[PDB]
Amino acid sequence: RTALPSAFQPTKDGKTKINPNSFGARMLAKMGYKEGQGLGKDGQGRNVIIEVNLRPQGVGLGA
Amino acid sequence: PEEEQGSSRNLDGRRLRTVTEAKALAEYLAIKPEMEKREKEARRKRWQEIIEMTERKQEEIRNGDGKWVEEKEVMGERTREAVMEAMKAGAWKDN
Amino acid sequence: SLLDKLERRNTTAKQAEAVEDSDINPWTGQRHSERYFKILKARRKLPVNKQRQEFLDLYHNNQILVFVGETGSGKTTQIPQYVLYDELPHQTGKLIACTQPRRVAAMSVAQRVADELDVKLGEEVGYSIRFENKTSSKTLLKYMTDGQLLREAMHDRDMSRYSCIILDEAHERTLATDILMALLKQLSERRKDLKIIVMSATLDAQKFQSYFFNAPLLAVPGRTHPVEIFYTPEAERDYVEAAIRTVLQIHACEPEGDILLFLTGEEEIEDACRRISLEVDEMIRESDAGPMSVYPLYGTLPPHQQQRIFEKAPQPFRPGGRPGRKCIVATNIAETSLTIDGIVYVVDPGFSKQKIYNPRTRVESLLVSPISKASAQQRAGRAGRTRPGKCFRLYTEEAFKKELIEQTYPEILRSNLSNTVLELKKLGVEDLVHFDLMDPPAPETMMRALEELNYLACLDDDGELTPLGNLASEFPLDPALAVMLISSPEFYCSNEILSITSLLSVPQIWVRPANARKRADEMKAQFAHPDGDHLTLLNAYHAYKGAEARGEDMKKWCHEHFLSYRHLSSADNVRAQLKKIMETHGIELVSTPFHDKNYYTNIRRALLAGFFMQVAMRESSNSKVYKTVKDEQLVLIHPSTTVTTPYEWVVYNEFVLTTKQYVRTVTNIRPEWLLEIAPVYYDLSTFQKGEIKNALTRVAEKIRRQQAMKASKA
Repeated sequence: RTALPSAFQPTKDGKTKINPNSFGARMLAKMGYKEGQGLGKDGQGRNVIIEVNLRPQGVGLGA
Repeated sequence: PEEEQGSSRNLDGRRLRTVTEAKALAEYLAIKPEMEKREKEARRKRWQEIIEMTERKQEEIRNGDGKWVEEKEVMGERTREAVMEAMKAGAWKDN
Repeated sequence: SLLDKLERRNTTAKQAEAVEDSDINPWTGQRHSERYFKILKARRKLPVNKQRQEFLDLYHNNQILVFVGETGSGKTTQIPQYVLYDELPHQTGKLIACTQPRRVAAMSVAQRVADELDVKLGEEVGYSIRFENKTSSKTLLKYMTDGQLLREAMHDRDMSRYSCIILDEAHERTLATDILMALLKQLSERRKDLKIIVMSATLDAQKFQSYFFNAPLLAVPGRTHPVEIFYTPEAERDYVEAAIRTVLQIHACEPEGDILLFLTGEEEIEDACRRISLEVDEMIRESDAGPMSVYPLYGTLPPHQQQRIFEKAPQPFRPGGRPGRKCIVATNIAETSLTIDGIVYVVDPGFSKQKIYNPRTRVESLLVSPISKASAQQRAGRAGRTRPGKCFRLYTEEAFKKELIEQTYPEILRSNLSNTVLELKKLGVEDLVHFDLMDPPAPETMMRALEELNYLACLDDDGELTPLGNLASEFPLDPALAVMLISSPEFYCSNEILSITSLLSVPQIWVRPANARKRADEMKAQFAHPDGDHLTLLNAYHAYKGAEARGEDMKKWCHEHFLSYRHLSSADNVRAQLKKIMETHGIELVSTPFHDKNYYTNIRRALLAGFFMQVAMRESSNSKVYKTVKDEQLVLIHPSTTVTTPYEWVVYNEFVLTTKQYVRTVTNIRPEWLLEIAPVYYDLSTFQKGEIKNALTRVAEKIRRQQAMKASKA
């Protein structure tokens, strides 16, 4: 079996890029995924993952 | 504007800076005992934590690497392999 | 009979009420009791029976329906009984399914339905949970969790055994709930004979109708006691101090009534409880304030702690003085599905601990995030249950209107989708991106999940599910744990690896109380092993099994050794289920000898084969910081690790992102052993940056040179 590259490759800037040569990217392209548009029946899903906010401990809402 | 005209007077002949300073001293008298207590137990807790760090280092001294431990493991497996090849080839020369 | 007289999809509400009020119950040919009559009278008095005719008409006229109703209206219980009566499962042979978010809540709903229908639990009304299937062949209504529904869909996506499926508590937006909703939408698009019902308690009825393509929406009315909502004049930096001051002000000035405060963590809740106790003692000493009972309800509480939190408030010190109060500092338990009697005051700091899984480095964390408008509304609804209440928030009204989100983030975006992708592949969803999903995950997250499945051999390069992927989908565990259990037969440590996987699937059994930290550390050192945290957990499980065989009490032994008896029992049940699945699938169970010196090496090799993706290497000999190869993550070792000496390679079962990046549950392994276990993942030809991969390539070259020397000498 060929060594499939990781889908989320971390660059030098700290950002994770989606490698199109990955097995997961190839499977998504075969299924019908489009760049910049979410999946689903009508593409109404979120196109980005949920980012955790680094709020201070013991800090109220809106602070 | 009152800060600009702090030396001017009210209708009752009182300086606006004295009105402001009376209000500020009222606030200070309202807040002073509780912040005195706050800094008191702040000192207590802070140098109590300093103490606790000192006895945790004392206990660390009282009870006292990776390349080391995997070097030990690799020579152990290599010595075992030497043992098996030695009695596979018949290297009995003990005395 | 009543069921023969009632027609399928045409039964009237009056006919259903007459059948329920009849003295002969035809579910089992039995006689109605006084408790059953009282339950029927309560259901009739509830607002569900008032709209039961409209609900039956909507279910008859539409295959997919959404019912939005307030809590306590009876949508969880009265709707499924009426749905089953209209469906007439005796004339169809298919049961009714009730999808719930929590297994305990599903079991409670099934017990309530059985009590209302005057039938035994599991005979007519059944419950399905993880490793717990309390159902029989005569069951018509079965309450199951979202994960159980997903497993049933993976086993048979046709869903021929279920005629009508009602998914309740859809506002939680769980990943398994969303997968079940997508599967139900696909089943409704395929065959029109299946009935789909979505029960909601929020204002997302329009969104649910848009997801279900303009499904019929029925609204159940009904109000409760009033709650006055107050907001802070400004945002406070010290939420804990602001909550303590608000609780003190409510005790000193506000009237009698229990106060529930929103905390974030267990240690913070304990510190706030200690501070509140000291403040109440000072107030009793100086101003002679009323008594206050502090109760913690954080994420780590026992049943005794829950009972003490649910207990009554303390009495006043003197008659006619300040009345006693109960201050319950809860983290997220009291936000929803909690009924605390006497609760009048609510303190909402606006911060709560939520779990988020970043797929950029595949790191799972429990971080404090701002609360949502749905969470604030849930807290306001929880406050003032039996009487008028007051809820004060530590955020401005404009901040809660604008900065606070309307709904919380979903578990699909808060976790991974590898298990969902494996379940879809097992069910037959080849087009995962083109699958009919209302809220599908990100394409990058889906690609990462498929790449992880390909690395764990769950899917091929074309995305097709292989026999290993089918076995992993059949096994009720993670794909990595399934791969570890499959590869354990090669390492001849199948029983130990299955026990370790069961312990990893079960919650943490290590108990470290604040007042017994030294005893917990002594017990952990006594039951610990130098090979790794997984070896220490296996030794603790072996000691618990030996104590059970010797006849000591399991709970007493767990309390003496700072262990969790419930977690140990869950791990034992998971190990028994895994052994049964392995025996069904033909997987051999072998264990290395205790006197053999290769047992620990075989266990480490099996762990490396199972979890070679989460492997960390030390950056330097003088630095304790390790570098996990997953997106080059710089982390450390957790303080709960039992390894005194750090290893060259540490296989980590869990990665926790905090203020200090640490990795827990780390087992010792070598780079050569990791490369032998997973040559495809650790291939030097496809190895990226950096020096860790260079050292792995150097180790591979040394192994190749050793093999060449052995071939030359042989």
